[PDB]
Amino acid sequence: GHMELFPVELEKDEDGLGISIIGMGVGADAGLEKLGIFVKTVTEGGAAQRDGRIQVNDQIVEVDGISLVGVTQNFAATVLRNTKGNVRFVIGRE
Repeated sequence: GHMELFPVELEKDEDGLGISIIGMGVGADAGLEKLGIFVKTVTEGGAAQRDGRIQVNDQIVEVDGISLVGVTQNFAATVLRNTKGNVRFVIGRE
């Protein structure tokens, strides 16, 4: 396939996302080996799993324009915490 870097402007609740990430440096094998921040969990539905474009098996490339390409789970969890209702998840996946 092709790695689609896609923007997802999610319209979440006033709480936020209620999602979780996982920091696991991806041994991409290709040589690039990008950020290993995958989505760990998502809220039971909210508007995220009820949105449909975003998944719990995806990988956070850039949220809110913060470009967390190569960060730890601390950084990433912070980003997905700092978010509000309207979030621009620029996730990229094949």
